[PDB]
Amino acid sequence: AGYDRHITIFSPEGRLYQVEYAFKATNQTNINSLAVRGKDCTVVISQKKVPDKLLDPTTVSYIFCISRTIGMVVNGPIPDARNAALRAKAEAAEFRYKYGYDMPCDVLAKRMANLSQIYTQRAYMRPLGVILTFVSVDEELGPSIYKTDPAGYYVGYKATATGPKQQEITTNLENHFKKSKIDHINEESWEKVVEFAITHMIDALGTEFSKNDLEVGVATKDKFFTLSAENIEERLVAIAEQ
Amino acid sequence: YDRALSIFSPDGHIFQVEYALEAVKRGTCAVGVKGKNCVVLGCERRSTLKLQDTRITPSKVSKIDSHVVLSFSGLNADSRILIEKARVEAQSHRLTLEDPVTVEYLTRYVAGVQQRYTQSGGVRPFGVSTLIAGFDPRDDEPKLYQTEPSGIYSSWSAQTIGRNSKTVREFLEKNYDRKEPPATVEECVKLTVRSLLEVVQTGAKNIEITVVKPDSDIVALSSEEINQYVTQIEQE
Amino acid sequence: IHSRKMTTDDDINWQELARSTDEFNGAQLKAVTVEAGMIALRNGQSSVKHEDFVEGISEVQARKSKSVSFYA
Amino acid sequence: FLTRSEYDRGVSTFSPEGRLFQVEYSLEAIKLGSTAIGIATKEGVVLGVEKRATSPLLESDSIEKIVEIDRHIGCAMSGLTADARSMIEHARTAAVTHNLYYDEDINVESLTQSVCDLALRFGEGASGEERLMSRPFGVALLIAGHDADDGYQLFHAEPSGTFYRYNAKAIGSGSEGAQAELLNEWHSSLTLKEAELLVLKILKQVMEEKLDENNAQLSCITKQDGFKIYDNEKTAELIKELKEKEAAE
Amino acid sequence: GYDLSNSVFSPDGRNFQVEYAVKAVENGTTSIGIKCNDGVVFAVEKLITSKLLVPQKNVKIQVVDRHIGCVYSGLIPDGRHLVNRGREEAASFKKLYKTPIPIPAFADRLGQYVQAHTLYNSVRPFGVSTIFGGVDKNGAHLYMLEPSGSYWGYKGAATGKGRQSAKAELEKLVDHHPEGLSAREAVKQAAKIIYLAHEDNKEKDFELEISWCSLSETNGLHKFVKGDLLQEAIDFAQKEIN
Amino acid sequence: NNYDGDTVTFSPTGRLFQVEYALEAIKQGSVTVGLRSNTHAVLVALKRNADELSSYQKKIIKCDEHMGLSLAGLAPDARVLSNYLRQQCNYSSLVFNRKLAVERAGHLLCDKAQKNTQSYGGRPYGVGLLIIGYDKSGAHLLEFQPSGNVTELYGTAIGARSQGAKTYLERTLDTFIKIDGNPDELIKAGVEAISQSLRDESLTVDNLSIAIVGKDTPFTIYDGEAVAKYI
Repeated sequence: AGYDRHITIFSPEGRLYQVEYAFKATNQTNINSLAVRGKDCTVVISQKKVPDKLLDPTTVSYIFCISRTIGMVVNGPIPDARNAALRAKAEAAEFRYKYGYDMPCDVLAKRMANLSQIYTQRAYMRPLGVILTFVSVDEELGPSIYKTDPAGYYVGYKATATGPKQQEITTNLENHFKKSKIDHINEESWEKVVEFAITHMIDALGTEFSKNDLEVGVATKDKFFTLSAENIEERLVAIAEQ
Repeated sequence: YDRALSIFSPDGHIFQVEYALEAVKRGTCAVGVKGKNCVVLGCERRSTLKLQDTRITPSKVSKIDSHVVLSFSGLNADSRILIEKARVEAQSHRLTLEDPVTVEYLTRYVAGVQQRYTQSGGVRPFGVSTLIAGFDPRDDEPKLYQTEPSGIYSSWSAQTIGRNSKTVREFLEKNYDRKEPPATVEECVKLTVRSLLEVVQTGAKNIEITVVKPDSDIVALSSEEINQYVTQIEQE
Repeated sequence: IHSRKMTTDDDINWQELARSTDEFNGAQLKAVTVEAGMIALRNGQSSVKHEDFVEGISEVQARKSKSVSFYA
Repeated sequence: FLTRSEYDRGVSTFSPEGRLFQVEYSLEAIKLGSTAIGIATKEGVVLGVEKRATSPLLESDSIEKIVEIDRHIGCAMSGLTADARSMIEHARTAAVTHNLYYDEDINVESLTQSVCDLALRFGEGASGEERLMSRPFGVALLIAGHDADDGYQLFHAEPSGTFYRYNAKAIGSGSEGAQAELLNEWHSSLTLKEAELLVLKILKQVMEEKLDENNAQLSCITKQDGFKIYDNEKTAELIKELKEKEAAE
Repeated sequence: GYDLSNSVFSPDGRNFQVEYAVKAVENGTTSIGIKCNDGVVFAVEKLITSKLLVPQKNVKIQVVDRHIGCVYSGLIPDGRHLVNRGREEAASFKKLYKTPIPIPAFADRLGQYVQAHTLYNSVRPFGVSTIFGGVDKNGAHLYMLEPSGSYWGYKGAATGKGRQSAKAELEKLVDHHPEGLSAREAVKQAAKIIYLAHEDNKEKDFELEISWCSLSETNGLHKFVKGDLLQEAIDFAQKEIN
Repeated sequence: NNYDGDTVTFSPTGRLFQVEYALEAIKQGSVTVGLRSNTHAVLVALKRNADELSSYQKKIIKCDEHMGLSLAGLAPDARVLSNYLRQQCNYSSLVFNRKLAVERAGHLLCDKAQKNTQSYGGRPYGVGLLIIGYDKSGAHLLEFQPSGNVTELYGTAIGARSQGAKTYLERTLDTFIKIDGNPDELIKAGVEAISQSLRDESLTVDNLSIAIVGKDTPFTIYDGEAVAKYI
């Protein structure tokens, strides 16, 4: 019928144009993210950009703290970002409540994936236009990255990037794990993994950075933290002295 | 679902009632004539199809109480719903008010029943029209009513509905008399058989007759009986 | 500006008319000043009163009356 | 047919007119109604209806449009009567409720107004109360009555949800030819029988069949006798006495 | 025909609905929020449309709980609904946790509520920009809330028709005082820049409203400016623009 | 119907056309004029008959013994809103032992309109109300729109030819503010105000409907031969 794509219904090609369109709204902030696995840590960086000075820079964020061990990095519009953040925090509380231990990242990936599926099966839900990266350090699975997308599909990774120009970053990561011959960087301090990540980002995007142009989130064991600008500056200085 | 299946029309109507009436025009034809002490409902059955079991299949005249019959034209599938509701109401009356229904009250109920699926949302009207006939208890006046899918109810001296009802109606103006019904039951029966042979034609196997006499006597005449009556009409 | 062409009486007040017409465009207003002298011809005059322009408000506007109202 | 309309997809939607279209349509379904004439005097109110035969096989003395609400309120329906079927039940209930609560006769106006509240419930689900209709009613009532506080009243109840108190009113198909005559012939010095014969008069002219007691029906509301439906014999007498005064001109 | 509903997407990343709501907001009057060191100062331009009105008898700034001022532009009845909703949520928090709601928490709540109206065919996204802020115990904060369900931190925010002028003037005010100014001193500045934002609007006459929530002068409660103080601000602006 | 249809749509102009359609309900309504001094509020409504055998249709609904509303536009909508207002006024008398304030009730009414403007399958009400009352803060006259806008004015009008009343009130504005303790004068000024908004629809003693509220006077409706003192 004339409506195949104002509601979630297959096309004559056997398809969902609507969900496609969701994927075509993940590149509007044009933020890029890069996430790699250390040996005992997980590191993720994202861009920060403010179009005006009259914003306060602190509040502009894309790294959202969901659990105490799971960080969430969002690619796509910020309204949907906030709705997703709220969803996830609810589910985390509820897992702790019903099973007696904090939510694993894997379980969260899947819970959020199924909610996604439900938004693309009900004829009056609009799907989220956000790709979520879940970074964690598990004690049963180790440092892990799970990526879910508006489809409700998710997959694991050794490393991954997101954004409009994230192919460049894919090249970088590919070559890096080509030389290393192993699925994670062998580094025993989270600092140097931040450093490596920023190096690959400068190479990939072709542009140098500053403390107010970055945003860094680190998942160590049994915690998650974000660095402030002051600590990011120090990483940048130690890059030049490699 | 609470969306309308009934849209008001600027014509002064609702399209679906018009469409319902059409549906009722495509249905098989029923005739109703009341004597002085009887009621006679004659109905066309299409037994033109062969190898049809007719023993186990309900006639197109349904007893709704021990003295109240209902015949119908229009959507066959739909009618059964009305029929169940009506039998239910029949028992309710005895339960709370005590003394089987009267024809008028039951007629009124059916009227409201078909009306409701017009005015409600989420529902389309029934395209079914009924002839309700019978007796009141403690009484011996035949009462013959007609309800139509407009949710409007009528009394009639005689009436016909279904396919090509106009032809038989013209016949009835001219062979039934407002002043005088045919007083013997048999003559009434044969008047209606003679009516039916206008349109029904093609032998006397498609004709069905139910006759009701007060004191709760509903009997349906089998094909043999009809054969005799028809042949008499044929000879004359 | 229109009424300067035609001959009027000397009892006319151009604010009275302008109060009693609200949201009238210049074509409508041209269409009152002409309309007054129709009425003057029908009465049969040679001068155009100040009462006539007032009746050309109703006879010619843009719309025939507010409409039939049944509970508006 | 298919008159140009921008909106028939909602049932509560505007309309560059500034008013509802469905309500407008409803008032165009009262022009197919069988004529009901009603003369209100200060001595009683007279409700006359043409019963409207359609076949000589149709029994027309077992159908009627005069419907009793209660002993002191009568009502005549014209338009689509399947809708009136519901409304009249509701009104009867309301009256009985008032007499339960107050042991008192209900005002003619209060009743008319209650049924107007009923008329305006069409919708998909909107304001604080649930819509249990989806399309407006297409039937208008002439509610006649007598109360001891304002005397005799005759009200025209609209499918709009609006009510106007009339001193005489005709509805149906022949309503305009009747109302032209109402405007001229009515006054406040009428008597009961004079108004009665006036009804039969104006019913004659909107008669599409012929006037006799088999397609025409009278009913009155009087103070000390209540609501009384005139049987057919009495109606016949009045019709013949009209024919006497018609041949005196 | 992707302009028909909010739950539709388009292959341009657009959801035409929501963009159109911004044009409803562009129809409102100037409304400014000045973030000062001590608190926040709101001001609204109140057009005097006719000489039949009762002056200073209509408020477009309404408080929620007692320490969060809310001033909105766009559709006045619609924004009115939004403020009512936010008071319900504020009272809920206050009952459940025994403390007046924090300003970031408030921000979460209202953002979610407006984000909700784009996920269902059943509703229409609100066409209002809100500016709300105040003093809580973790300091003064300021937020501007989009009809899109987006918001950010701000050192100065504005909306309305004379937003052009106001934004530029605020840029200057942060260039005069890169360490900020007093909420006492900001009364006069709100007067100033509303007056400057009425030359794009100089069809009419207007009345100035100012209100403020600062820790140093109202003790952290949202109060209105009046009397000699209000009239002095008026005179200040008046002399500047002549 | 491109963007014009539905109470859910935008409208590349930022608008919605349903609202303007509903304001046409005001335009095809009959004129009504409200004016207030500091001690009395007066509503003067032009009733209107359907025909000569018909009576006039009321235009002023008593809400409370200090509070009144008068409709302009569709009667059936006015009916929903008037019930609502009486409900919460009796509420406030019950729970707070307090008269319901005018300023407040405007806001309640505001939200009640907003939410049929929110949901699909609603409609904006096609009736604009003038609500007068006298409370502990004095006289008040509120103007209520189909938009859901409540405004406080010294004197206003709605209906057909509402403009001709506003101009009249623009001249006589500072007259009727200085008249206080003499309700008669305010009533006469309102009769004169609505004289400017006639279509040669002459003021009769059963076409004009007056209602007043005072410092010392409950809300009253004058009709019949009570209005002859002013005509």
